[PDB]
Amino acid sequence: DLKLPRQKVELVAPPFVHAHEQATKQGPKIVEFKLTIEEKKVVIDEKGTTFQAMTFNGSMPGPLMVVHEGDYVETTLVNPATNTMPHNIDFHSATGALGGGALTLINPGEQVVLRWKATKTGVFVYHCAPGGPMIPWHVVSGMNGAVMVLPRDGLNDGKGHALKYDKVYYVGEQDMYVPRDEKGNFKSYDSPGEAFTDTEEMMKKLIPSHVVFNGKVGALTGKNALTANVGENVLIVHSQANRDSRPHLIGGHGDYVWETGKFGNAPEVGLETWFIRGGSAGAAMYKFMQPGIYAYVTHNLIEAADLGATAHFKVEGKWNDDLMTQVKAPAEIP
Amino acid sequence: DLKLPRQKVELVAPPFVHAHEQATKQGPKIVEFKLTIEEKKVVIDEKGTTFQAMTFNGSMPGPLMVVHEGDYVETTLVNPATNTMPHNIDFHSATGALGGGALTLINPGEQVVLRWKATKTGVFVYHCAPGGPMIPWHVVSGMNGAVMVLPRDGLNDGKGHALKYDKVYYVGEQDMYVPRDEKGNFKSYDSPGEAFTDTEEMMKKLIPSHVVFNGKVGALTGKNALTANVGENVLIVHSQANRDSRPHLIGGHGDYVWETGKFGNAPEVGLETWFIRGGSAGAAMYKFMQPGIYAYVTHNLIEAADLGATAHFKVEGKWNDDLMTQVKAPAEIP
Amino acid sequence: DLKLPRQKVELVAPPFVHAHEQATKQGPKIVEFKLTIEEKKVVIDEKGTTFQAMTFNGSMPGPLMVVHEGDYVETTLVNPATNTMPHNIDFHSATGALGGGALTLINPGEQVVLRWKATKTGVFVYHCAPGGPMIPWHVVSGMNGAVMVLPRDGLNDGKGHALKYDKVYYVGEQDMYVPRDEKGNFKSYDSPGEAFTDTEEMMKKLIPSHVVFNGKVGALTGKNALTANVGENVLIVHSQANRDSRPHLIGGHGDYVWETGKFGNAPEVGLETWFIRGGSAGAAMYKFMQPGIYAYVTHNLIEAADLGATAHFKVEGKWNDDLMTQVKAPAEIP
Ligand SMILES: OC[C@H]1O[C@](O)(CO)[C@@H](O)[C@@H]1O
Ligand SMILES: OC[C@H]1O[C@](O)(CO)[C@@H](O)[C@@H]1O
Ligand SMILES: OC[C@H]1O[C@](O)(CO)[C@@H](O)[C@@H]1O
Ligand SMILES: [Cu+2]
Ligand SMILES: [Cu+2]
Ligand SMILES: [Cu+2]
Ligand SMILES: [Cu+2]
Ligand SMILES: [Cu+2]
Ligand SMILES: [Cu+2]
Repeated sequence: DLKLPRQKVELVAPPFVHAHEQATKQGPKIVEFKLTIEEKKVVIDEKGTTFQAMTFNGSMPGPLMVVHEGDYVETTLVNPATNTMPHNIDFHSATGALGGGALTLINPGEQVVLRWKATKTGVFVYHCAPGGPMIPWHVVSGMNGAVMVLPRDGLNDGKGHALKYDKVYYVGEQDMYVPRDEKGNFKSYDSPGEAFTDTEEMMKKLIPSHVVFNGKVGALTGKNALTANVGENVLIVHSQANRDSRPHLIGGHGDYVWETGKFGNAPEVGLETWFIRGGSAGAAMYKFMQPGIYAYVTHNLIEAADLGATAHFKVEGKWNDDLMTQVKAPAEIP
Repeated sequence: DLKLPRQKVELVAPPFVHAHEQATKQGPKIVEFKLTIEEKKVVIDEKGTTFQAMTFNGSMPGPLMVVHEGDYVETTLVNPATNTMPHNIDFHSATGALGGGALTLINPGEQVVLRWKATKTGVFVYHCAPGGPMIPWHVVSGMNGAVMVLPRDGLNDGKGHALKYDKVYYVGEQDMYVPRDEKGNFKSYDSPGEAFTDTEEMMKKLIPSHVVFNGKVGALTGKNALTANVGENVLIVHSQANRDSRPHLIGGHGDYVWETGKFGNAPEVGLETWFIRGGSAGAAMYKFMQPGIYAYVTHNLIEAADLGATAHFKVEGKWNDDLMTQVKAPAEIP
Repeated sequence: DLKLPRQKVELVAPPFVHAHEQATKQGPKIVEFKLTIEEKKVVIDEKGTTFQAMTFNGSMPGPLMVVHEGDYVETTLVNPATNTMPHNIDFHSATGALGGGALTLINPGEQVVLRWKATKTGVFVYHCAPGGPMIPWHVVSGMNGAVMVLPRDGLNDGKGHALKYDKVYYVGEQDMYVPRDEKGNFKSYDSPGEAFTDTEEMMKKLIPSHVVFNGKVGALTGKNALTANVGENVLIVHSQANRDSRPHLIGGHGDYVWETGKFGNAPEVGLETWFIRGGSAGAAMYKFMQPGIYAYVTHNLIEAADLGATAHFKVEGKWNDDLMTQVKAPAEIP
């Protein structure tokens, strides 16, 4: 019945974001996405700890989907027969049927096609939610991502002025619960099912073993640091499907921040640290002013430095001595 | 000295809310409430775990009190001789004397009458606070509720438009700390006093055993699911007197949300998940658009699914295929 | 190159704040501060528990620095040879070089001079951040404080009206991690280095042993209670460099609150409880209306009453029976 043009999107793995328009002259379309579920054992830290992950499209987080207000988002969710568990998808951006979860439960070997109208603007979590205790377990195993629903006129500052980003990154934060043996080493498991009992026991104690960005300690560092140049306005979408976070750009700010993540609200300005409620996505824009290394963290510094939740930006450009300068280098106290 | 009309309220148990006006032509009144404290052993989960509760009016949470700005709230607090402990009441809505706590300490067999002027609008916690370590213990044993102070012109959107709810529910969330024995089973105690040492030891470790709505796992499900019809605007007041929460309506949104809970501030719009600071009440309005089951959770999904913090709505009406549709039911992958 | 007038500040220990102007006719200056690092063993509770602290200027928190928008803040950071560790300073108010940390690493026996331009208004954390796992450890050992960057026109309500405070207090909240021995007593250590292994093991479990204001249980009580008179507008700056908090003034309100702490945003009004994200400072103003004792807490009441996080105000003036009155003192139930 719905006679609108169809547009396919080629999703890309986080922290990158598929190409899209901010402000657009397009009217509503049916925007087509495919997500293929993958259960897989992965390495989550530099010590070689393994983890029974379950993912949309092979990544933690799942990829960012980007549409505009009033689009219809038509997702083909695929659960190949090489997986062991049923799965589904719930979009916090969608209205009805538990966000879609009640319409998308698929066994291994099945696929389903869900469409929802993007009536709410902002960034939103999506996640698997099979039912009952499986809900938290699938989410904390990695089955969560986000979708961005942009206004057709692009983003604004709440005072009539356009905010336009030069690039966007998606940082998905994952709380992980890896049990330890008697002597204190992390355990490894042969299947998600085998990991479940120990993993649920730990989950209910509410303390993660690892808190990571992009699926792994150090994922967004080194060759895979985020990048910018002085003068570029960067949008950083941050999601956390299960547990609170407090993002902070070390050496920078949130120039414009939607911590509750919803573009019908004006951004806050000039923040040091913002707050992502567990079960949500938020977004912050910053115009880089100084070159060099930045760390992007959750500002529980124990989780940042010790449990995995640090990304880097490497920023090119000219140092601004007006903004900051080392007046006297380290020297012996007189 | 205060020569204003008096109005009695018949309180009703949560999640229901006593009848009241939103916008009103009444001027200030003395609104009379009675709260009778009850210490009692209750069952908190479907396994039969027991808990030494202490309550206002027999319920967790205590009942919602509703008045208007500039009313005087006159509460008769009763501590029958069948209780074992002193108790008092502190209203976060009130000014002075530790919210009233310093004027309301009553031993078993006593009652006291406190009046406070409702000079601040919003939803607010009330709770017992005897002194010292008894403060957290009485609160986490159940001795907390909330009061709503409405503007005389009713609620507004911050842009000049009335928001009127068709019904209101009060969801009180309770963090509970039930110790376990050596073999791992929850303990039972003969009195609140007998429970105290083990319970305080656990409390100080900051991890609840249970996180429940309306006093029990599953309280707001089944016959006691919350209800609505498509087209109804529902206000959901959420309180948490001791510990943060992140409410979320699965399949819906917060159309208008006061997460800090205070009507002198405009609501935020179109939220997925909001945040109730421990020690506060907040409120969210949603106009239902789709029929069916919704879950209302804290979106730490471990606490929602595994520790008790899930309510349901059952919503009647016509399915809207424009907003969401199952384009293709589950089928074998081609 | 920077040819502006220089002004020295004499810092004062928290919770007091060095003298400053709110609205000012001064233009930009170079405002000079000195911070001298002190590692020291201190007592943190009334039981005599000790703690290996590391501090700016000898205090937890470090002292509040106050400047105006567009000032240049020139800090001489001194690490005397009587300390054991390298240290640095990162200002969340500053732009570049990890907030200054990348320009200020100093060994014992060294000092360094950093200048940054105060381009963002609000209250902000500063803290040590040497690198890697040392970052959280130095912060949770006490090496954090805050800086306030005021608009040159002073504070406003977002509706065109000046807010002027009669006094300001700085409450620095510290999460502390003191390990216990087998029999359950807190451990004591001979040096910060000796404390590190046990302390890091505990840190990674994310549960503090103590949560204190001004460095110690009960620091802001008794002779050192905070004070006010009825009619005085008091600004309370609250910081937490590592972990969330939920401030609340028991018996009062936050009349005007910047919980994210940044003066480019309007305050919220009439709050019961607000939220300080770990890694940030926020601020609340209240005009006292009633005399007597108030408690200022984090409203996780377990942390407030049992882990250390309670301050008092003692307020002088006349009781207002219109706002609150004890209609009937405790009496036998009829
Ligand atoms: O940026 C979004 C905000 O901007 C406005 O459209 C103009 O102030 C508001 O109505 C909205 O909340
Ligand atoms: O809804 C409450 C809000 O609405 C207004 O009255 C009009 O914008 C504001 O002054 C207030 O903060
Ligand atoms: O108080 C700060 C706020 O006040 C205003 O200047 C006037 O409403 C806003 O532009 C700013 O966000
Ligand atoms: Cu799944
Ligand atoms: Cu969800
Ligand atoms: Cu009590
Ligand atoms: Cu309280
Ligand atoms: Cu240091
Ligand atoms: Cu920092």
